Amino acid sequence: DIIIATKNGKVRGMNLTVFGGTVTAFLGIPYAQPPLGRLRFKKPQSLTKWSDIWNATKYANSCCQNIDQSFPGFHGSEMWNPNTDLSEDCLYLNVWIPAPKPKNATVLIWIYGGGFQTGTSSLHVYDGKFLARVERVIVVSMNYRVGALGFLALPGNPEAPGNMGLFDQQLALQWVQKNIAAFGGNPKSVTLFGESAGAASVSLHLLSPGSHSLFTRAILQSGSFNAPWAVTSLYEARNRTLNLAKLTGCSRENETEIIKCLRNKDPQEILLNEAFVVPYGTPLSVNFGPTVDGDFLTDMPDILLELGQFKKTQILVGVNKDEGTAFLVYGAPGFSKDNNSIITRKEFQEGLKIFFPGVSEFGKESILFHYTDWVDDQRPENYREALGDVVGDYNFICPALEFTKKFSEWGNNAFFYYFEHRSSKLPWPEWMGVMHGYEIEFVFGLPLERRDNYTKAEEILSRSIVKRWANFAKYGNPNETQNNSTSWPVFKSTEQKYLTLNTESTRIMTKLRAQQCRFWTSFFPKV
Amino acid sequence: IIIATKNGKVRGMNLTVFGGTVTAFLGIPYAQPPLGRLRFKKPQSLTKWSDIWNATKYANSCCQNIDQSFPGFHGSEMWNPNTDLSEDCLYLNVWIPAPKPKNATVLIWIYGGGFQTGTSSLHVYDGKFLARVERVIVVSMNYRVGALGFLALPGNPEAPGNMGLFDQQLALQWVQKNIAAFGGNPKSVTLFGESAGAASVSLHLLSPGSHSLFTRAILQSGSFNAPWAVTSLYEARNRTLNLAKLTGCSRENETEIIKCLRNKDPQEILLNEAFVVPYGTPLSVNFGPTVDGDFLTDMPDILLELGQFKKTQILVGVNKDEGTAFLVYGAPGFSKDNNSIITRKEFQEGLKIFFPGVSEFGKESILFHYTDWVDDQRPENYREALGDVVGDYNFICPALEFTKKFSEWGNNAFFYYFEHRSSKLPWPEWMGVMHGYEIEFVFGLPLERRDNYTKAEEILSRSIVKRWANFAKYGNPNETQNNSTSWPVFKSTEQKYLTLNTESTRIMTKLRAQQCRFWTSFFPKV
Ligand SMILES: CC[N+](C)(CC)CCC[n+]1c(-c2ccccc2)c2cc(N)ccc2c2ccc(N)cc21
Ligand SMILES: CC[N+](C)(CC)CCC[n+]1c(-c2ccccc2)c2cc(N)ccc2c2ccc(N)cc21
Ligand SMILES: *[C@@H]1O[C@H](CO)[C@@H](O[C@@H]2O[C@H](CO)[C@@H](O)[C@H](O)[C@H]2NC(C)=O)[C@H](O)[C@H]1NC(C)=O
Ligand SMILES: *[C@@H]1O[C@H](CO)[C@@H](O[C@@H]2O[C@H](CO)[C@@H](O)[C@H](O)[C@H]2NC(C)=O)[C@H](O)[C@H]1NC(C)=O
Ligand SMILES: *[C@@H]1O[C@H](CO)[C@@H](O[C@@H]2O[C@H](CO)[C@@H](O)[C@H](O)[C@H]2NC(C)=O)[C@H](O)[C@H]1NC(C)=O
Ligand SMILES: *[C@@H]1O[C@H](CO)[C@@H](O[C@@H]2O[C@H](CO)[C@@H](O)[C@H](O)[C@H]2NC(C)=O)[C@H](O)[C@H]1NC(C)=O
Ligand SMILES: *[C@@H]1O[C@H](CO)[C@@H](O)[C@H](O)[C@H]1NC(C)=O
Ligand SMILES: *[C@@H]1O[C@H](CO)[C@@H](O)[C@H](O)[C@H]1NC(C)=O
Ligand SMILES: *[C@@H]1O[C@H](CO)[C@@H](O)[C@H](O)[C@H]1NC(C)=O
Ligand SMILES: *[C@@H]1O[C@H](CO)[C@@H](O)[C@H](O)[C@H]1NC(C)=O
Ligand SMILES: *[C@@H]1O[C@H](CO)[C@@H](O)[C@H](O)[C@H]1NC(C)=O
Ligand SMILES: *[C@@H]1O[C@H](CO)[C@@H](O)[C@H](O)[C@H]1NC(C)=O
Ligand SMILES: *[C@@H]1O[C@H](CO)[C@@H](O)[C@H](O)[C@H]1NC(C)=O
Ligand SMILES: *[C@@H]1O[C@H](CO)[C@@H](O)[C@H](O)[C@H]1NC(C)=O
Ligand SMILES: [Cl-]
Ligand SMILES: [Cl-]
Ligand SMILES: [Cl-]
Ligand SMILES: [Cl-]
Repeated sequence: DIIIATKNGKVRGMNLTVFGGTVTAFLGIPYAQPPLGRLRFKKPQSLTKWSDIWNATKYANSCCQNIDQSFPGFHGSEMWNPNTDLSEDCLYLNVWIPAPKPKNATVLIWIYGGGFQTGTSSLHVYDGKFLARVERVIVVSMNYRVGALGFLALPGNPEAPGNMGLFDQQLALQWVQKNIAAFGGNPKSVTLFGESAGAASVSLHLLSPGSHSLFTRAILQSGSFNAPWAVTSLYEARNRTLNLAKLTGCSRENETEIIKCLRNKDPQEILLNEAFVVPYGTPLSVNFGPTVDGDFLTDMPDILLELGQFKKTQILVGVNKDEGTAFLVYGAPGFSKDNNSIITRKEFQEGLKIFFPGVSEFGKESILFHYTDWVDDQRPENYREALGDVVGDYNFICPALEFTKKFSEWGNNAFFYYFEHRSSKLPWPEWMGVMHGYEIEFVFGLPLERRDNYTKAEEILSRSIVKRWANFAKYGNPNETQNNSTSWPVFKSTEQKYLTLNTESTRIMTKLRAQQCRFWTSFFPKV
Repeated sequence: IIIATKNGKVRGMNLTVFGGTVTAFLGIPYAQPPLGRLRFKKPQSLTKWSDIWNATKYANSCCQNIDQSFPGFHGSEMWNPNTDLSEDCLYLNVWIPAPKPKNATVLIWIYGGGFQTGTSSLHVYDGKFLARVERVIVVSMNYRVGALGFLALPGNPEAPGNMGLFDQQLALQWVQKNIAAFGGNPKSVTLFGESAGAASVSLHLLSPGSHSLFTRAILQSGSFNAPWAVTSLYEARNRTLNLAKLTGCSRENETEIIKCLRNKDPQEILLNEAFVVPYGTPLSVNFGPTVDGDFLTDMPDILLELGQFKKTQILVGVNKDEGTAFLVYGAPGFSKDNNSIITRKEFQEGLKIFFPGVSEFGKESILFHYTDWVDDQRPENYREALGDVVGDYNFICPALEFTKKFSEWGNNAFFYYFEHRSSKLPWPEWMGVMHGYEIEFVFGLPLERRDNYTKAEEILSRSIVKRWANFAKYGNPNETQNNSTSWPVFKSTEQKYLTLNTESTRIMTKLRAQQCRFWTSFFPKV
């Protein structure tokens, strides 16, 4: 029968017959205790033992979220929505093993995104039944406490220290370091890879000293800690704890007695509050995310990066072509799913204070002027393409580019990619192009299947990036093959080579958006 | 050779040039000397003279302050007057081809000097070559400049402002009533100036009074929409009162203020014009054009947009290093004897000297816009940046913006781009094609081979002479030859212009569109 003896107990999975083969999927193994009762809003502890054999054979609890229903019934909005009922006992992990059980297969651990408030491992696209078989590697998947339950930070106080959600991952990565050799995995060749908050969490694990021995390499897909939304300042994050307690009716006597009120009230009672906690919110506001807790993160991430106090390893970071367009349909004026969404001049201007509330009028006019240099004016699609690039470069494109530039300075091979392919089955309209988060379908090898109505060009592309994603994990270079493939050069600060991922042609280019990103580096900080 | 004018007879020289000869009349009076009572007032028309004027010598130059920054340097004193200074300076010079032509087209030169210096008597302004090779008539002028030519008390005819501009207008009116007897068509007259005549010719397109004195215009590195061209009537009246207390003359009425100012000797007025502006720029026009109500109905930018101007052909153009001539006159780190490599800080200090009143946030905006280098290693790059932020904002962008709005009313605008640096340029090489050195090639000085001008500088000067003259005659700059690029018109959409260099002249599109887009659409906010 199919059972593996953990250093922790016994768990069994299933047979998933894939592509005409088989994989071993142990899905929903706990790596910590149910964080309710006497232990929530705090870091997780190591789980003791179970005597009954654990049936780790169905998607465990998605951790509680504020479920997005701004457009009910639509696929693309309900696609990222958790596939499992919500609660606080949510600290499980999925792991798919290629069958037959391998010898020292390279391990990959996916960190889901969602802006440190949403997201869950149980989603259909975060799944590695493909990656496990096509390249014969082990794929691990985790669920961490998201929102105010894993990122409520009272600095120094153990009862709510901060970045507990990031500590869930550190414990989840510790489980794989303890007992994945029983599954057949190589605890020495372990690659992190995430997206939009996982890529941000992947980068934060390059900083945390407690994780310097728990993985080998990193892959950052449209995310990094130097993004303006990744880490919030300490005495602004500690504040949004006090206003939360002020919100739930808790008057202060000291700073410790208050936490016990935070615990008594209901789970969804407090997630109702993750929207009012920040008054000047914006569609890219992280109301409760990572911060400087002194234990997980010694200082602000930009300081440790500049001083070079991070894990010296090889990374694979890249962005998509139209990251910013996903955030315009959630509040920006004149932007809808069922339009073509043309805008005039100042709906871009007022489309700036929605994303830049605390910026001077000179700052917004500087943003407007720099993104107004038209190649063709009377082109009506100008201002909507401009606003998408404004949100895209400020939040994901440049933060990933300059991170690699600074990471490359310390002498480790880094590779950058630019995803320009729009999937045919993307349910959102065409004006949003290659949208944020819709490249992971290719990363997990979904087009590799013929029954999802994916065209042949996309599956050749999916098999291409799955091969290099896997090759980088085992070897350190995301090479395709030799004697028929386009070489992926290393990114370094002087030439800044990056690889394009599309169906037309995988090209080598230099200095991605160097003219645009210079604004957000050399001028906008001075505004 | 002797002739007769409408107010007497002049007696002119003869100039043996190019083997041929050309007749000159240097120092003809076109206005009564504005001395004593008549100073600060518009020029009064001249009277008959019983004598017969001998126009055989360059007349005196108007009272001005000498550029003594570099004593002994030919480059700084090339623009200093060669005649003795006096207020009796409203004279004009005419050059006429031999034999006397039938109806030769006339070209009137307006000298520059920031409305503070300059004269017709400079060697760079010698028209004896233009009249010989093209058989055209070139007429030079002398107009009052400085306080004695542009003192502005708006409304009061004792000092109404723009008298220097009226000195020009009276000199044009002299041409259309005398040049027919000289051998030229009065109704085919072309105006060409440089950097203050270019701004003056640009102003003659706006004044209804001068609509009848010329046919077409030629602007060289200057326009009325330049930021230094026209002073607002507010501050222009401060500079008048600032000049009063500097000369101990602050009194009740402006009748009494001009009385003492009219009684004080000229250099007591001249030596104090550097203090009328508290925030003095190397391009600070102490006393220039004003919105007086007589020459300019209102501010010039509103007349260009509304459309009450003389509709005709123009020929505008600038050079690629217009701004570097002003960097050695106050900008720190820049100097004439040194490769003027500056740091980033010396670039910011230079910005404060040329942009005193604008924001700090605005100074960082013009900084960041001009640091997208083609090559980051280039140490020269910060030096070249300051040279163009003051070249575009002052000369390049206003000139391009002038023809764009001028041509939009159905007129034929022709834009050039003088790229060649003269081999005889007495200033160092880091300044490139400097502001005001197109004039040597416009007047045809390199054609006399007794000077150290390369052959590549003659055929350039010889070219520029024909096109300038043909534009005066036929309305467009043709050059009669098969192998020479036909200069197309400048319009708002495609924006074609012709560069002028020694190797060959090619045409380009939308000169410095990226840089001026910052000065057109972003700088007026900061
Ligand atoms: C589009 C869904 N996603 C999970 C795809 C992988 C990416 C997360 C995007 N994403 C979403 C978001 C948008 C729509 C639906 C669900 C979540 C979001 C939603 C709210 N209220 C507040 C902040 C964010 C947010 C903040 C930072 C980053 N970096 C990404 C973010
Ligand atoms: C002398 C050379 N020039 C007449 C070219 C033919 C150009 C005049 C440049 N030029 C000069 C200047 C600079 C150095 C030496 C002499 C004059 C100048 C000097 C002072 N104090 C104040 C204003 C200006 C000025 C103002 C506006 C414009 N548009 C040009 C100007
Ligand atoms: C699979 O690979 C792992 C690691 O790649 C091997 O384990 C050890 O790897 C280290 C590298 O740091 C070597 O120094 C050791 O010599 C390796 N072990 C041995 C016994 O040689 C491992 O051997 C491979 N095979 C299995 C079954 O794990
Ligand atoms: C990509 O390049 C790596 C080298 O960086 C190749 O790695 C070698 O792979 C073979 C087995 O395929 C190993 O025996 C070698 O030890 C590897 N070399 C190393 C680790 O330096 C890799 O094969 C390349 N990818 C492909 C598809 O050929
Ligand atoms: C006309 O305006 C000028 C400036 O606009 C006045 O002169 C000076 O302005 C500077 C501006 O920084 C001040 O620092 C000085 O204090 C001003 N001068 C004096 C004497 O206070 C000028 O005063 C104005 N004209 C009149 C007649 O007052
Ligand atoms: C061409 O260059 C020569 C020097 O190489 C100049 O010669 C000088 O000319 C001046 C007249 O301006 C005389 O006073 C000097 O005595 C000459 N020097 C020598 C060494 O002969 C010549 O003048 C230049 N050409 C022109 C037209 O000025
Ligand atoms: C599961 O798959 C394995 C490998 O293909 C096979 O040997 C086994 O018979 C299958 N069924 C069970 C119940 O293990
Ligand atoms: C703290 O939160 C309160 C809530 O309104 C408010 O004073 C402000 O947003 C924060 N103050 C500081 C100093 O961060
Ligand atoms: C797009 O549809 C929205 C729906 O409310 C509307 O507000 C907007 O004006 C439309 N844009 C157009 C028609 O360009
Ligand atoms: C010189 O001027 C005289 C008039 O005095 C004229 O007759 C003659 O043609 C001119 N040119 C010469 C002599 O070459
Ligand atoms: C005026 O100059 C002319 C030039 O030949 C000559 O008659 C004489 O030098 C002057 N005439 C008188 C009357 O002084
Ligand atoms: C100006 O003031 C003086 C002061 O004595 C006076 O005599 C003169 O008549 C006044 N002029 C006018 C025009 O008001
Ligand atoms: C250039 O000359 C000026 C003249 O004072 C000087 O201040 C400046 O430092 C010089 N530049 C260099 C690099 O020496
Ligand atoms: C330039 O214009 C005139 C008048 O229209 C014409 O006679 C002459 O041939 C033209 N020159 C060229 C080169 O076309
Ligand atoms: Cl008035
Ligand atoms: Cl001015
Ligand atoms: Cl008064
Ligand atoms: Cl010849």
